[PDB]
Amino acid sequence: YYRDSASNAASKFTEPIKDVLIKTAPMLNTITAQEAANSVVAYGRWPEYLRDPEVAACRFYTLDTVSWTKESRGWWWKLPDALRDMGLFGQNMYYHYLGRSGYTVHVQCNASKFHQGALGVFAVPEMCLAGDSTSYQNANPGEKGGTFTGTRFCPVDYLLGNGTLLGNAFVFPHQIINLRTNNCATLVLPYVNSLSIDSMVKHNNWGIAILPLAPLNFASESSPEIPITLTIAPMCCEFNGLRNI
Amino acid sequence: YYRDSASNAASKFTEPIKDVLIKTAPMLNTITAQEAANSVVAYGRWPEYLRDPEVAACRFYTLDTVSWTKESRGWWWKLPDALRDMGLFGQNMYYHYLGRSGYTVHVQCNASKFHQGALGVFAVPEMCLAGDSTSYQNANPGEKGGTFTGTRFCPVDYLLGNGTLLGNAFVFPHQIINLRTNNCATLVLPYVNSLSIDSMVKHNNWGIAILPLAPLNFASESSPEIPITLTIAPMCCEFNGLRNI
Amino acid sequence: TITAQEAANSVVAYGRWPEYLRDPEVAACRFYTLDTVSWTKESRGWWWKLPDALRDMGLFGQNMYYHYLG
Amino acid sequence: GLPVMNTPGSNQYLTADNFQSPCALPEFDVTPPIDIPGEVKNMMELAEIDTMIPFDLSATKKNTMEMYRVRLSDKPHTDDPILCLSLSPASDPRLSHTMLGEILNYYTHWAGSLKFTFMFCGSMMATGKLLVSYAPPGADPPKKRKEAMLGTHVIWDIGLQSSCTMVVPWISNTTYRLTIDDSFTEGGYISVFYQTRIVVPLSTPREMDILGFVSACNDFSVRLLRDTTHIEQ
Amino acid sequence: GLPVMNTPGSNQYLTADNFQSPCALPEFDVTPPIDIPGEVKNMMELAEIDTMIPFDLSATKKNTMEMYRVRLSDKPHTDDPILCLSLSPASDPRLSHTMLGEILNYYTHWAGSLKFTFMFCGSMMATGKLLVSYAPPGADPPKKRKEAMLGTHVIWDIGLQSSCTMVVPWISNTTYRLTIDDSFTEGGYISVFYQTRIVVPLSTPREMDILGFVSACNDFSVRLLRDTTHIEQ
Amino acid sequence: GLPVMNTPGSNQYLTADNFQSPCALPEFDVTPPIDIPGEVKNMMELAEIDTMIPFDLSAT
Amino acid sequence: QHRSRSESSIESFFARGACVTIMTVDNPASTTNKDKLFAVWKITYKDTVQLRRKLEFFTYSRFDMELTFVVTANFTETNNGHALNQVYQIMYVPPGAPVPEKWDDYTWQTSSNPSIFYTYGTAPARISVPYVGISNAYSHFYDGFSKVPSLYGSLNDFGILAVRVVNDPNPTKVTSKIRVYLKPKHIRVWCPRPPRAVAYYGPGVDY
Amino acid sequence: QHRSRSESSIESFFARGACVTIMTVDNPASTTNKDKLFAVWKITYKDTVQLRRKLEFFTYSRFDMELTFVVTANFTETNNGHALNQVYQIMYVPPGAPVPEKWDDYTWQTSSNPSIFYTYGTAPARISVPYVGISNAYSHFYDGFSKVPSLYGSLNDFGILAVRVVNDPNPTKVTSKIRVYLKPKHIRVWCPRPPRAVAYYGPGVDY
Repeated sequence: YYRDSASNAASKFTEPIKDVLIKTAPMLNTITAQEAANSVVAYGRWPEYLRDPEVAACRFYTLDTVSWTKESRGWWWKLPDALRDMGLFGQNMYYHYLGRSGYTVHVQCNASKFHQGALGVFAVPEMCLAGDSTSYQNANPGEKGGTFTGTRFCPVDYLLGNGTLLGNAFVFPHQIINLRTNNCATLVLPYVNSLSIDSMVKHNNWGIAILPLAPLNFASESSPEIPITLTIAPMCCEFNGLRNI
Repeated sequence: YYRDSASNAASKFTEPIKDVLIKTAPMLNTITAQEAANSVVAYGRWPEYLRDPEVAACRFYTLDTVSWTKESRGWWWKLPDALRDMGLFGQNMYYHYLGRSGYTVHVQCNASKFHQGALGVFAVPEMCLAGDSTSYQNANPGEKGGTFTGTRFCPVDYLLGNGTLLGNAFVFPHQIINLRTNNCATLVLPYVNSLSIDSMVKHNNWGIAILPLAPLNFASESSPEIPITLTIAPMCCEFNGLRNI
Repeated sequence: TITAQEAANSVVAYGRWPEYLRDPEVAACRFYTLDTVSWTKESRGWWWKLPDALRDMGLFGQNMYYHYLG
Repeated sequence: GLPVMNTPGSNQYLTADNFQSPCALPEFDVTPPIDIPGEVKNMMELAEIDTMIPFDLSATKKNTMEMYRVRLSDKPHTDDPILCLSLSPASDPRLSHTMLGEILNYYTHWAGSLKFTFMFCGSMMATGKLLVSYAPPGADPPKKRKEAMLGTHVIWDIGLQSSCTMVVPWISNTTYRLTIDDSFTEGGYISVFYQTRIVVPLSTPREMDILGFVSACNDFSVRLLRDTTHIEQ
Repeated sequence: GLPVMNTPGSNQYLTADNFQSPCALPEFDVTPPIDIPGEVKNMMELAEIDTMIPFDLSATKKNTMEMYRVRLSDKPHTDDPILCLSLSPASDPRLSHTMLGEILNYYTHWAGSLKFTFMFCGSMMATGKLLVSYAPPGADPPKKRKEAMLGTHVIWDIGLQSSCTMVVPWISNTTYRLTIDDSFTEGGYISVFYQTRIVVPLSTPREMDILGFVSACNDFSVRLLRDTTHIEQ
Repeated sequence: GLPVMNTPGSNQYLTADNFQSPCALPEFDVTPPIDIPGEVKNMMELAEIDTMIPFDLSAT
Repeated sequence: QHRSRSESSIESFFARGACVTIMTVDNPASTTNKDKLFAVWKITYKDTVQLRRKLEFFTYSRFDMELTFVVTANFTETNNGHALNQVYQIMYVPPGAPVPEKWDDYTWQTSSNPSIFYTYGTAPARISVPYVGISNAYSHFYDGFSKVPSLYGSLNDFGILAVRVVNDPNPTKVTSKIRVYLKPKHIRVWCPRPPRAVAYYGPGVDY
Repeated sequence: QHRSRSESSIESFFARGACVTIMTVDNPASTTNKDKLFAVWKITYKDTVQLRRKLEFFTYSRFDMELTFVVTANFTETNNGHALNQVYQIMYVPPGAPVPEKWDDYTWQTSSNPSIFYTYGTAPARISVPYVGISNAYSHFYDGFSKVPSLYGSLNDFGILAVRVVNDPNPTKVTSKIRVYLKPKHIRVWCPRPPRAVAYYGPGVDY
């Protein structure tokens, strides 16, 4: 009746493994090898260029390690904010109007056979946090990251900082590091945003949260606190609107 | 106009004999022979397995006989309740969550040529009875059965215990035993229920009623009371949800 | 399926495999895990009798007690 | 848009109309039906079921087990019928409470044949003969066995047959007849007479019973549905 | 023009109707959609996501991190289960706050299988055995390890497997079951028992933790949408 | 005649609707159009015309 | 054969619309502040003699419902003050949902309950409900108990109908009555039984 | 498989009409010359608990709107003087345009704003608005700021609804209420999130 169509009478979600869909792309080689085939590809989508690109930024950026003690509650970082001062990727970030990229995050924990515990790594898209009241200073802590807390700006661990229970948090892309089975995790995050490209300096695409599901314990006289290391590699980057300097 | 279809502008009843439809199934052999071909198949349906099974329970279970005197008013039993203590069929009944089966009921009366009278056997589906006021103790008398009464829990004979006249009772699957013509009756009851399978311990599929249409009389000095015997054989049984013990 | 890949390092007594009586329950085919026993620094040994040890284990015991031969 | 004109009979509710209506619970999946055994597709299939005729609605033997039996005793008879039954399926008190009567009580016009069956529940050693006679419409009932013998009748031999069947055909000027009518006083009768006495060999009891059943044949029909049930006080 | 008649049900607003309506902003071009990665096309796709079961809703360990852990200590046991969980996905306080519970809370009828997973977060040098048993509907929960051994169970060996999976099938007389019901007190149970003690090699801590996750299989379904959320005071 | 049901949104005037209407002067012949030179078919064709930018809106 | 059996069919024997209930509501005066009345009625056939007695011929049944509403109103006092046109909300609560308990309440807000808004003086309102049940057929007679050593004969659940007047109080009290006409559709029945006599019937199979 | 997943679909889960607002207007007495009231309401889903909570399961969304209006009226005093039929103007102001500030004003003249003229006592008025937005989808959660060293979590703009009574004042004051029923259509969602509890919710992601 009417030509305008406003009224006409009317496996890929559960953190797919790399080998399932894309196995011909072990180009990651060289911070780890043979663990790239047990990685999770978020939403079963591989980062890709904008269809109908720097080389230095392809490298890995190993942030500082953090100490998992018998008291820690959790840690979190923001992407791309966490890489706002890492060499040429940060340079490009600050001297362009628009930019886009995916990420590859590798988390590692150095532990002996006499340590026990479990960690969960979650990749929240548009991770709007909240404390217990925000400013630009709180939502962007930099590579230093921030720390959750139990019962400054420190969200609540069991609510994930946004009012939703921690147990349900497994809807987000996630992985589990159980010290007695494996001690490495890998997430391949594609570009997620309502716009096809956006200003990096104002908008954080992703947030990364690490929470201890089972506390740390160890045999007597061992190391009382173990280190956790993050390694982030941008993928398929591209920027437009280059300014001077 | 509308896709949802809630609004689109819009011989087998009279107790068929076995030979009519299914004659190639005289597998009943061995409590009686040559009377299996004059049996009635309720609603013209043969019991069958659940399409897209015990062996011991296949046997016949001969309940106690009951005495038809010159004063009796009637007797009734419930299926499967009547077989709640008969060996392995009862064992399976009590140690499963769900179960289904049909039945074959054989009624016999031992009488001489100088006795006269007539009995009617009726197979009521969902035989909800009522007295003259029920509890679980009344509706389930066991293999002992219950007795109707004329003008405890004892329904009214001429109303069949449910308020409907006895004469109309012939709508139900039925048979007539006239002592001067024959003294045996056989009913093949299929499984009737709104659900495809149900808990046997709580729900009685069938009820069997025996009522004297014409009282008993005999020549002087004969036996003043004759015996009536029931023999029940489950058919195409099957149970699910096996518990321990 | 109580163990796998250890079935190939088992011993067959007298090199004879159990067999039916030539010229059969299904429930009794299951495994029956008796209670565990504690090996301390003082124990001397333990012993059981077959089929007596299974005289109260479900349907195998039922069949044992309600038949003349087995 | 499209020119239209509203005819008489619009914005009215007729309780006998057949129009599509809007569904209230769309996007809902219904429990599929299963193959339950005994399916009834027409209410005439229920009228073709034989049911016992209450022969004694007398207050003495009313609403009990004695009202379905007809007793044959040893006392001498007076050439009067054992039982005489009118053929008003919905206007005879002894025939309106059967299944046929209760299906006819929901309609106004009926038409078809009937079938009666009588069953003898006496001893195996008894012998005798009975005369079952049918008097057509417009004829008053017979009163002596000779009168009934000259009509349409069958001799039922108690001794070699236990049940006797009699089919009453369909006779009427019109294609249909009213279930409830007055002044008709016709439709015929079915009567049972003592053609012969009943003989027994020994101390065998000399009192027998007979039962009756009524049914509709495969050419019966009803129409003009009428319901009058009400519990008002 | 054309004669027409107005049926009942005209000039009424039914909040569940599906009719074409006039557009308010014609001649307007909408921003085309882009290929955003994670697209959800059915709400059952969200029920198939494993989420941790809060095992300790006790006021002490309520709304914290301790309520998701089950502790295995070194103290002697009394042959009672480590944990026993009912199978009411929308009627058990410890199972209604999961993603499955919150999707079931928006409907009335549910039907399908479930799957539970248990994860052991102890040392790599520990060894032992646990017994995971499933009690079907209509059977009260087992209370001793021998009773559970005679049912349907699996022996999970802590020492060569870190996670144990158990699939609960679909059993019911009806094709669907009510999410919220009372007096049912059935659906079965899942219990965990100490088949064997836990052995450690050295000063290794003797206190372990285990976590649990619940999910719905690919044959789950719901129907008869019902919403009762209200902030009224 | 034909059964019909009246949906919501009837006997209302929406100022953005596109419905056929009854002509008031039928059987009337209109003056045919002629081929005047400069025909505009879209308002963007007018935005593609260079126009001078006022650089000094100072009150002076 | 020039006689047909098409008037004794199940559809012909059952599919006929009859009044099942009369629900009273009112809009009170704006001076006196007494609560505005609203009507609630659970769908059940055990109050109409004719439909029930025609259903007890059988034991298992299936059918959809077609509901029509006939609304009438009247002033309840001799006052010159008048009222404007009135709109009625007629809410259908499916089987298993909460029932309203006050005239203003979240139950007249839930997106789950479908409602009809009917303006006085127009064609009667109509809807159709499908076969809503957890078993494969309704059961008029049920030889069973809920709990074994509990109710003897299951009861069928069809829904609930609630009705109120959307308009806020006028200065004149006006009372309204809605008559509900039900029509079974696409009906099937199984396993015939003898019919009962007219003895006021009963709540169960009791007599 | 005789069971379908077609009732948990996104369209089935969301596309249901629910009342979002009640807007009050009135036509005052011609004796007292107080200003005629008019109603203004900005389209937003952050006042209906149910719709919002069902939307927060996800982060990005797209859908069209279907709006229906149910109008009721009443006299507000016991006077024998009466009124004629009333016509209501219901103006939709798209996102980005000025909002009316007085009952008589050029905003109820602009050819840009589409209006509906609805005569009391007829079928409810209805319209459909398409997906109006500058991005390729609505965003319920936005981790960003407008200005960098500013609001933390973008807000969605849908339009405005204004309502008045075209009729000039009668000698009788009559008050009217319009209930707006909204129905999302052709909806798509992305990137599921855990749901929040019923803690009155909140204005943002704050708790």
